Parts: sequence; structure tokens; C-alpha cells
Amino acid sequence: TSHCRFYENKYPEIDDIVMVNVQQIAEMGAYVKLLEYDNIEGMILLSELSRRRIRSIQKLIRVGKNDVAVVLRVDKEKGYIDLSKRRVSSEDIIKCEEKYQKSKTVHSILRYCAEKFQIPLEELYKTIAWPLSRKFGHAYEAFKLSIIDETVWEGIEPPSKDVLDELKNYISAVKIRADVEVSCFSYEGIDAIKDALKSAEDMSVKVKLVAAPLYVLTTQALDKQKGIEQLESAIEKITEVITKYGGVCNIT
Amino acid sequence: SLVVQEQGSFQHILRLLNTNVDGNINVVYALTTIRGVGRRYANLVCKKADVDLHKRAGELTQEELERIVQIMQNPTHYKIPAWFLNRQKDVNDGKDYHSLANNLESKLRDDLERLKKIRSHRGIRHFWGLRVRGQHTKTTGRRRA
Amino acid sequence: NTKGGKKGRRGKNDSDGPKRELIYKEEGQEYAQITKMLGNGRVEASCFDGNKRMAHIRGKLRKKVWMGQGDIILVSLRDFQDDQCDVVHKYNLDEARTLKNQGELPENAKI
Amino acid sequence: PVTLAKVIKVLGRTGSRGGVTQVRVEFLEDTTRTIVRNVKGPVREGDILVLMESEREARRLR
Amino acid sequence: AKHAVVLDQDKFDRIMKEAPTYRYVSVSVLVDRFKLGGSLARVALRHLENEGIIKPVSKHSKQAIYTRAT
Amino acid sequence: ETATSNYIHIRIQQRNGRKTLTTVQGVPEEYDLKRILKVLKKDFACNGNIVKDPEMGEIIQLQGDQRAKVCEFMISQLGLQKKNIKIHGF
RNA sequence: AUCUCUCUCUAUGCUCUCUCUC
RNA sequence: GCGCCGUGGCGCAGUGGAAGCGCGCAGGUCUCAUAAACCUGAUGUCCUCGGAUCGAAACCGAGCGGCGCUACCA
RNA sequence: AUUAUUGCUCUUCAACGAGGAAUUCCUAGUAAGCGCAAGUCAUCAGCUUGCGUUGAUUACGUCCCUGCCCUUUGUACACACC
RNA sequence: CGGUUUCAAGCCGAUGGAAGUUUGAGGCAAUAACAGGUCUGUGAUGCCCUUAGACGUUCUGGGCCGCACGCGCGCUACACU
Ligand SMILES: [Mg+2]
Ligand SMILES: [Mg+2]
Ligand SMILES: [Mg+2]
Ligand SMILES: [Mg+2]
Ligand SMILES: [Mg+2]
Ligand SMILES: [Mg+2]
Ligand SMILES: [Mg+2]
Ligand SMILES: [Mg+2]
Ligand SMILES: [Mg+2]
Repeated sequence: TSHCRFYENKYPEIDDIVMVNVQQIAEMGAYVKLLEYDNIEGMILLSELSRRRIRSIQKLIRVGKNDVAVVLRVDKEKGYIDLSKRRVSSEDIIKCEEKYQKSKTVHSILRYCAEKFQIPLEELYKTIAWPLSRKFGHAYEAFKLSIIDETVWEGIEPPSKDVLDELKNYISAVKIRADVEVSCFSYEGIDAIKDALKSAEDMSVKVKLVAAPLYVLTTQALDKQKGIEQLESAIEKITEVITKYGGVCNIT
Repeated sequence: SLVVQEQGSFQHILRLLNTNVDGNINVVYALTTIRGVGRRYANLVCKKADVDLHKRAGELTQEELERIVQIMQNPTHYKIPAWFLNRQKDVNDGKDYHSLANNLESKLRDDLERLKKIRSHRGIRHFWGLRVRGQHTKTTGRRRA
Repeated sequence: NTKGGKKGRRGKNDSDGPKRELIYKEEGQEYAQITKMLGNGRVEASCFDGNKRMAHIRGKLRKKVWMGQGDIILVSLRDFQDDQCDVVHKYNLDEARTLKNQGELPENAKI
Repeated sequence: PVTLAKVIKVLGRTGSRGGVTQVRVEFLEDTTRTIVRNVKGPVREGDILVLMESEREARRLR
Repeated sequence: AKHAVVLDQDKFDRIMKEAPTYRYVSVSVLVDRFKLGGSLARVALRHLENEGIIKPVSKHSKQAIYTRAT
Repeated sequence: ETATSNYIHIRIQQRNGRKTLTTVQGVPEEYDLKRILKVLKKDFACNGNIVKDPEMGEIIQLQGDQRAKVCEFMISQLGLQKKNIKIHGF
């Protein structure tokens, strides 16, 4: 069986923003599964589901669908969630959505590994997601940091390096657009442009011809932000290297 | 009642009469998975063979399985009369047959073809994709193909 | 049920049937498509002959049989006048189709 | 927190849907208080009525 | 249940050592605490009850009520 | 250069009673919308309501079954073409 | 002098008509 | 060839598990009836094909169509 | 008896994981489960009509929705609010 | 009996009772109608029609039981009782 909570500790906190997938409607409201915190059952009492009277229940809330929510009453003993949908402020909603997305992404990461090798899920959770969270706040932030520069994976060890490699691969060449508008109208201008390209493309990406004045090259990114540094270099080359030819070039 | 624990002798998931026979279903009910084989008649076959029904699917030794197969494919010799088998009387030989696995369907297909050739009502209905055995299509059969 | 069920529809009873015999043409009487359904019993209806006309509802159908837009209709033309003419019999959609198939009316308009 | 009061007299039955009883609750801990309480369901005289609510009271139900 | 309809020797041993300490012994209980799932559990229970091991409370079939000796 | 024929969708929208609604989808955004609505209101017995869609599109409401009449009116009062119209429903 | 104090949308609908003998 | 829309029908939007909105058709429910008001839809997995990874329409490619760049590339 | 009348033996094993918005029925031998006989009938009950076995849960109330009853009230309505 | 109620009309609780909801359920059901339902129960009929190649009548054979669909009753199930 697959279980275990999204965050570090077992039980939710007061005034925690959650996203709730609707299961079934009863009397109090709905016995929803909180997708920001484990799968513990809770309810939205019929007073705090919407800001205004909307009469219809199965169009603004909907069975099977997700709702932007906040946790009101929590009892750290066994398992009760008194929940609200109304108390979520304007804006804020977007943030909540983002958080939910992040959580989902995190969840997606932690299952492939399990599939590849069974072994207790709690242990896996401990060795992948929690220490980072403790250090900062959320696991997605940690993941982002890792992607930017690999150091968070060095902190707590994965069960195998293969998994890490796979993750890296998943994260990974990324195409970045680079458009060159050369102000040429001469017969031997195209050739010149080509020559210029050949001195800049070498030593490291994919140059596409659209027109005689317009040239569109796609630059590869290995670690996402590595593509910006190559683009910059290319730009520099246009201003510094291409001066001997005397061909006027413009960048979008 | 069996106190016998049994060591590594029974191999689950068996390939018997081409169609895959699954694991730990109760011999009779393990045989039922094969087309043409059905509950009561499977039980009868087992009885004829003289194997105890209260056993595992993997438990069965090869000889027993062979015997069972023989009973199934050649039914008439082992005291199984008319109110017993699949194609009683039959249209092609006069002898009755207990058709199995990949035979019954073929027979059905053949019958359908013959009907089509000879343009009979049932055949026509089958060709159409309609209900045959006394049904009012005012409500019946809205699932389609 | 006729139009909208009602408390006040059970004091009427309509008798014609969907399986009724189709009515043919007469002298001073021909077929029209309805151009636009006008007010106060008046109706603009283009004839199959080739004249524009002004059609008018005359009794009978005034409450019994409701009509819509673009319908094939029996119009008995005025023998003394010409511009004002009167609707006699409404044709069903099936009926219209049958007529079209026959070729009794000229094939110019669709149901 | 736990409180309990005995009922003594019923102040009729009120509710849009109805059914819900208006009761006069007397506390067995100090009989000086006789409060108007909302009670859901079949209730007579001389019954111990547990109250999670301590002080809040309402009369009519609309 | 993922099969688990085997009167395995190891399984039998486990049953022997796990039926005490716990007061209640049933097929359902066995299924819950991960050993045998279904029909052969009953058989096992029956063959544990020859002389001693687990004492009966039930005088009824379908549901088994059994307590280990204290 | 501008496209001469754009898909103007005059749809069947169900209004109070057996009556309907002339709803216009894919409206050319060149002339003043409010003014056109006002004009429409004046000409017929209709009330004008505009439902806004992001980037492209504005749903223009006119209470009633006219269609052809509406088209004719549009033709009469400059702002919209003859070829652009499409009747949607039945 | 004993009241106690409740609450909101909901548009329209076309098919007749009837007396007696004193 | 690039970019977005790739549907469960049109018209609008979102990218790593959650069948996204407005309209339309198809059908229901509520009312004596229609409309508003409500649900359910349809090629089951959101271009065609398969894979890395359990998986996904989303990640990757070969392969198509509409327009945001091109101007006919001897 | 084909457009299986039905019955019985056989084999064939789909949809269907307790059911959206909606709405019916019911306050004690009642609800429901379960049969049976009769009616139809030459043959056929998933139907009705009557029995009888098994036998709960919750109300004993209010007018909120849906009606009804009278009293008062207002009606530009008597085809009487459709 | 017990209390309550201008202590009248009655009601709720207790005792006794086979039983205290009019003891349960029926069956008959007023005045007034509806333009409800039926001439497809009839030899209950007015009126109009067809009346001898008959809408009468019977024999032979279908058909009401057809099926892209949409509702209404009911049954069987979705299993451990
Ligand atoms: Mg009538
Ligand atoms: Mg019959
Ligand atoms: Mg009105
Ligand atoms: Mg007395
Ligand atoms: Mg009586
Ligand atoms: Mg007659
Ligand atoms: Mg004749
Ligand atoms: Mg019939
Ligand atoms: Mg009935």
C-alpha cells in the first residue's frame, strides 16, 4: 500500500492552505481528501463553502474536482479536519494553486523510485524529501535549488545514484530562441552572414535560415540557465568579432 | 481435511489445452477458465478421473491432468450420455461432441456462415447485429458495437 | 398533450390523426411557402407559382393548428381580388416531403 | 468542559421544519437558573440533558 | 489478497508462534496480520485444534471464536 | 490588407418561453460596440448585452427570433458586411 | 405594562357558449 | 520549417498524476407547459505513432493541419 | 411454435464495485425481505389480486417546500392566475 | 383514579384489561360539477356515413412482439447478514 504525508510532520496545522479533491456530499459538507496534506478525511461545514449564495452545489464545488481551501480546526490526537473554502482571500488563491502544483510534482517524483524498487515508502520519504523541507520549508523549492545548482542532493543521500541520474535526465537539451536581423541587401551579404555564423557556432547551436536578412538559431541549454551564458557570448561576438567584415547586424 | 503442509512440488500457473490455466483455483474451478469447460461438467469430469476436488490448481500431477484432458476430449466412452455434452446429436456427424477451447466458437461461426448462405431469419439478424431470441428492441440492446 | 398540457386544454379534443390522407390542389387554390409569419392573423407567404401575395388566416386553424416559419401551405386565392389571399390547409412535414417526391409542387423550396 | 441540566417544562415546539423542542432547563448544580434551550428530539420532564454549550441561548427557530 | 492460499511450512511455524500472546484467533485475524488469505486458513485453524494449542469458545460454524490457553 | 470575410456566428440561444435569442459571436472590433448596441435597441424591441472574452471575441446578445431581419438591418446601417453572416442552430 | 425577532428569487401562457314550460 | 490551437462538438485557456471554462447540439430533471435554473454527454484517456519512466493529453522524437517570421532561395 | 410460447440439460459468461442532479413510498404486525394461491389461462408471471411466514429503524410534531380546509382581507379575474 | 382546561366540551399519563390511535383495516360516500374516461362492455342508444368486388361476415397469411433513440412501471444483481 502507498501512503505517507506530503510535508515533514504527521498532522496538519491551523490556518494551512490546502487543495481538496471532492469525494462525496453528505450532510455537513463533503468528506474530502486534502492534497496538500496526506489523504486524511475532513469536512467543509455548510457556511464557509462560498462567499455568496450560489444555490447550486454541483457547479461551483463539483464531485471529483479540486477546490482551493484552508484548514480551520485541527485536533492533534486522532484525526479531524474542520475545513473552509470561503476564508481563502482573493489573490492568495493563485499561491495556493501553485503550492498544490508543487506538491503534485513532488508526489510524482517519489513513486517512480518506489516502482523501480519496492522497499518501505516511509523510509524513502525520509531519505528524499524531509531533511530539505526542514532546512527550508517546501520540497519543491529544494528541488528548484538543486536544478539551479546541484547541492541539496549532496546533503541527504538517495537509495541509489541511478535514481538521481534519472531525475537529472528528466529535469534536462533545452531550446532557447536567438534571432539575428542583419541589415544586408547586397548579393554577397548572405555569404558574409553565413561566414559570421560559422565563426560563432563552433566551439561550445542549431542555426535555421528563414530569410536573407533574418536568421533564427536555437541555442541548447544543459542545466537550463547555461543557455543564457552562450546567448550572451554570441551577442558579444556580433559586436566584437564581426567588425572586420563591416556588416551591420541587429538583435531583437 | 488435510494436515499436509506440502513442500516445493506444486507449480502455479499452468499451460493446459493452449488456454492459460491460473493458480490456486479449486481444480474444477481452475478448469472452468477454459472455454467449453463449465462448472458442473468440469466437476463431473474430475469425478470420472478420480481426483479429489479439494486440491490446488498447481497440486495436480501431469498424469492426472492428461487423464482429465482425455475425459474432456473423448467423453462418450466414460459413461457420459446425451443430457451431458455440448453439441448433442449434431448436424455434421450424428455422434454427439463436447466441443472445447477453440472449437465451439469455430462451430458457431460455421453455423452463422451457413445461415447467411441460406438466408434464414436468425442468420439475417446476426448479420444485422440485432437481438434474435424473442426480444422487443423498443428498449432492449442500446449498448451497440 | 397538444401544446403545453394545461388545466385548460382538456375542454377541446382534437381528431385528425398523424396518419391522415394528403389533400391535393383545386381551381383557384395553390401551394405556398411562408415568407414571414405576420401579426393579427395576417401572414406573408410566397406562392410556388411566382407571385408574392399576402396570405391571411381564415378561421378553423386560428386556434386548432399552430404554424411556424417556412411551411408548405394550401392557399385558396381570391377570385375577385388578388393581393389578399387566404390559407385553407396546413401541410405536415412528412406530407410536404411526399408532395416534393411526387413532383406536384415545383421543386424550388426546402422544408 | 462538561455541563448537564435537568429539564422540567417544555416551552412548546418551534421550527420552520418543526420537530425541534424549546425547553426550560434547570441546573442540578444550583437550581437558581432556568434557561430557554434548544433541544432536538423526544424529551419529557425530569431528564438529564448534557450541554456542550455553556451559556448561549435562542428562542424561536427560523 | 495477493494469492497467499498456501499451507507453507514457514507460514505454519509463524502461525504457531503468533497465535499465542494475541487473545483472539480467527481466519479474518490471520488475513489481517499477513499470513494466509482465505480458504486454507480455516483448514490450518482446524488442524491447530486437535488437542490443546487454542481453546474453542464458539459452538457455531462460519464464524470462529477461539482463545489461546492461559 | 484586411480580410473581407470573417465568421460572424448568429446562434440559437433559448430565451423566456418558446422564444429565442440572436447571439452574435466573432464581432469585428473596429466600430464602437455600445453605439451599435444602442442602435440595435432603437431599431427593434431588443436589449443589448455584451459578454467579454479574453484576447479575441465578444458575445453580443439581442433578445428574440429575427436572424434574417437583423442581418437586413445590419446591411442597411453601415458597419458590417453581407458575406460575413452565419446562422447557427436549425 | 411582558412584547420578544426574522429571512430572498419566481418570466410568460393563445382553445368559444347555453335556456325552457305557469 | 518555425510558434500557439491541437477535444468530448464550437469558441476561449493550462502545462509533469486531479476529465479546464463559456456556448452549442444530444438527452434528462424541476413546473400543468416552455424558458431561466439545473446535471449527464460524445473516439475514454486533451494531433498521428510509439518509447524513456508504473504512469500522463503534458517528457522525447519521426509524421499532419491553421495562422505569428520568411518572400519564391539559382 | 420460425420472429428462442414455455419448460428442462448443456455450454456461452457482458454490462453491472450500491448509482448523477432528481423523486416516489412508509409512523406498527406495519416498511422491506420472502414466498404462495387466485385472475388471465390449452400452453406461459417478471404482472396484478389476495393470503400468510420473517420482521426493523425512526416520529407522535410542525406548517418551510407541495397541497387542502375554513375565517378575514385585496382583487381592473370569472374561459376565474394556466 | 391522578392531575390539567370558562372545570363544560374534551385531551395526555398510570391501573385493570384479549384489546383504550374511532381497537386495526375496509365497504357503502353528500351537494355540486368536470365539457375527465369510454359508442372498443352491450341487444344502452340519437345522428352522419359505408351497405354488396361491404368498414357486415368469415377463411389463409402476416402485424400489434419492428428498432439509431427518449421516458414510465417492475424484476434480477452489484456478494459474506
Ligand atoms: Mg373531453
Ligand atoms: Mg405469448
Ligand atoms: Mg400569470
Ligand atoms: Mg376522570
Ligand atoms: Mg370505520
Ligand atoms: Mg355504433
Ligand atoms: Mg373487397
Ligand atoms: Mg402489445
Ligand atoms: Mg402500476
